[PDB]
Amino acid sequence: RSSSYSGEYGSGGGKRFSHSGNQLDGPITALRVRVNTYYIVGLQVRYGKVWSDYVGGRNGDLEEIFLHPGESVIQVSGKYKWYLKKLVFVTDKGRYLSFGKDSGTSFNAVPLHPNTVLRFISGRSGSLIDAIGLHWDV
Ligand SMILES: C[C@@H](O[C@H]1O[C@H](CO)[C@@H](O)[C@H](O)[C@@H]1O)[C@H](N)C(=O)O
Ligand SMILES: [Cl-]
Ligand SMILES: [Cl-]
Repeated sequence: RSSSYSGEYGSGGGKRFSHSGNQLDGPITALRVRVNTYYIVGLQVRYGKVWSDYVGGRNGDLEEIFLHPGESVIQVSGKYKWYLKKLVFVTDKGRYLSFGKDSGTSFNAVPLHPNTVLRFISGRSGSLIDAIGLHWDV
């Protein structure tokens, strides 16, 4: 078994979402995070050349970061209360892609199995991001 799951980080509000089928389009190539004053509003992840369907609300500013070719996320940390507040994506190229506000319950996600990276994300959303889950695989 190479696959592993980190989470669920957050509360049980909003509605379930999963990017489980999105991993077929390719590896994670870019990240979109909408963030307001306190919370993380929305999430959107680019798998290969295809962007996922947007999950979350509209009340916030969009932040977009493209990843280098062959660069994959190897650690995910962040903070939350009832809703997700912070996200930091650590890549194998030694980059720390930080989004959101530095306040709340901390978490630090690492892959359980050898040589595995972040392949897709899941969680709960509504008008904000209620919870996030990290899925690791080869
Ligand atoms: C307060 C908020 O409610 C929506 O968004 C939250 C956070 O994403 C969810 O927990 C709720 O289930 C709901 O979808 C809106 N401002 C609202 O009043 O609808
Ligand atoms: Cl699960
Ligand atoms: Cl697209």
